[PDB]
Amino acid sequence: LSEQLKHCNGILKELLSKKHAAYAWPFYKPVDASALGVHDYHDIIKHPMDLSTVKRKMENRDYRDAQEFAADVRLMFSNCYKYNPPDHDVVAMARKLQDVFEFRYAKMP
Ligand SMILES: CCNC(=O)[C@H](C)[C@@H]1N=C(c2ccc(Cl)cc2)c2ccc(OC)cc2-n2c(C)nnc21
Ligand SMILES: C[C@H](O)COC[C@H](C)O
Ligand SMILES: [Cl-]
Repeated sequence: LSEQLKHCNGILKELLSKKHAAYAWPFYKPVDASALGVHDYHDIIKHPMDLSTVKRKMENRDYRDAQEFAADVRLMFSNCYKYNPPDHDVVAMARKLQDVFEFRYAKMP
């Protein structure tokens, strides 16, 4: 990994850590639309994303730079904001996790 990608990996590890689990947990694995009963999810969300997918991509060296990584993390949040009403509990969780993400991403070397 490049130096900037190492910082990205550090952020990813933090997003997945116990420190943030109270609001990060919905983002750990791909949304299971059937399990959640949200039978319109894949009509609304054309490009699903979640932290396990970002992690696999990082491990496989799929991201060529920090910008590509950030676009995926942001896509994950955006999907949450697109599908759910803005007053929803899961949206509040997304906003909190995104605050953690954006502030640390801003500290990129
Ligand atoms: C109909 C209610 N809305 C949903 O079920 C969402 C599709 C779902 N809500 C939730 C959700 C709803 C309420 C609370 Cl307090 C936390 C998460 C959700 C739950 C589990 C999960 O993976 C295991 C992913 C979730 N998620 C993400 C991420 N983005 N949207 C959701
Ligand atoms: C809550 C907004 O959707 C994302 O805000 C990011 C800011 C760094 O908290
Ligand atoms: Cl972006």
